[PDB]
Amino acid sequence: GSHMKQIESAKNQKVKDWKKLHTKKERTKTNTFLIEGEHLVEEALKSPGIVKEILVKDETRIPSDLETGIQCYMLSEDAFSAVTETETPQQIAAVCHMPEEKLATARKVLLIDAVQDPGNLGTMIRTADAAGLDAVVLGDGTADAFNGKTLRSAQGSHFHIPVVRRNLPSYVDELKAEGVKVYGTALQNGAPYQEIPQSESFALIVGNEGAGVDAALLEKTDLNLYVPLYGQAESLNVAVAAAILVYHLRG
Amino acid sequence: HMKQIESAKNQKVKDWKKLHTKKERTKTNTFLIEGEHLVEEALKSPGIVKEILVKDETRIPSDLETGIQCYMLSEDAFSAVTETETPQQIAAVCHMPEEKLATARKVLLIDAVQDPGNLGTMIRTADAAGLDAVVLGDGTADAFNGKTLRSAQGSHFHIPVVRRNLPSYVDELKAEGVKVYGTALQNGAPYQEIPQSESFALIVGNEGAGVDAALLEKTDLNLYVPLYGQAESLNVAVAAAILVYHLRG
Repeated sequence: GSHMKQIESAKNQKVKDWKKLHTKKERTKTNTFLIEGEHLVEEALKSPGIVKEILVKDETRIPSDLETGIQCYMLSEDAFSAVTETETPQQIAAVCHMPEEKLATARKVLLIDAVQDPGNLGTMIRTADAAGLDAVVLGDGTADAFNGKTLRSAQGSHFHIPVVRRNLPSYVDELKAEGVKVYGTALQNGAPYQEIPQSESFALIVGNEGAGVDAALLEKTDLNLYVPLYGQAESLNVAVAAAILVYHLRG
Repeated sequence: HMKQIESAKNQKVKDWKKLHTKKERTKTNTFLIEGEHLVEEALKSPGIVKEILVKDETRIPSDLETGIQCYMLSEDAFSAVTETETPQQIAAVCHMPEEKLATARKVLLIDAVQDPGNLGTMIRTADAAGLDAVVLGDGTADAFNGKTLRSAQGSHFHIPVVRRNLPSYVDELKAEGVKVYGTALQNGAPYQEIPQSESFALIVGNEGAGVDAALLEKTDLNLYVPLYGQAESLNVAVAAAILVYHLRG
């Protein structure tokens, strides 16, 4: 049989184009992004229509039973490195389409106010995915969701739920206009989460570890809730706290 | 009185360095923590800190417990001792926690979790929820490694973190009237379905295998966090946190 397509050189226009996925401009242009790692790729392959191209240095790494519309390329080490740009050695990468957005219709959403840690951000995305939320909305100041650490941390949830960027204050206004109840994560003027009833439509705002949700944003909330601290711990990890709240509201 | 240590080859420096491995910790029944936050917390629990290590005399706390021995080290010696690449101005050697458990009515049982980050998160969560203790089953990763200690943010000095054989320990808990919950789908309902009880013991397992099957047979009831969306799974610590707070009330 004929061999798979090969790309020997880092100067190849496909390679340069792939390398560009590290820029915000090319991701915005294409609504695609680059992923690395066997499990991420596997997760992507589970989601219909997500994977566009697959890159490997070795044919043994090619996943079994691939859909026919997927183009696979075998790359040289130089070419593979050029694309991935990762110290930690990788054997497979892929280019993926972002999931269908549907923001206007979203009625169960997680709003993230300026979370900087990739680990926390990834955990939040994964949790939103697990709880079956409509979308994850990132406020100004929040870290890029498509950075390698976040992608890795999210373990494939990027393939399932839309993760978009909006101005939180404006988005809240829009949500309120549509009748979605808005909850803020805060102690001040907040109630312990267990006292709160479940809601069919909701938007939960979560914030960073130090400052927390912005004060001007908290004023726009219908209600505020929190996870009570019973022991000596100063605080709960924000993603962990977010998970408890999201799942509670969801019931 | 305070002592100064100049050489990296000094026996104490070698022994402090040895604290980063589990065998030394087990042998000496002590462990090493780095950074102001961890030391501050450790200091708040009376009798825990044995030695204080600093490079600057002014970093030594103003009112330390009398039994604490202070050491001012050189930059080279300090660097030798510490595992964090990031710059630190203080380190401490602490006594390992007492294994005996005075009270065990609300506890978290961890079955073979290996990730230090997860373990740390679980410890921190247990502290926040006000549980009596965190019990580590045979096979679980060491709670006193640097990663877990950092991850827990000082929680180790707020809650007893001990080791027990889960199967035998569960029997003991049942004998005492403590209800035992298993985190699992089989015969389990969504956690929302489960009512609170005065006392509880939640068993959480690792991601690959979950709670051991033999262990699951012992439980009174099983519960889980449903996966409504397409995510493969929830992070074990995150799931544990949801269940712990649920049972806590």
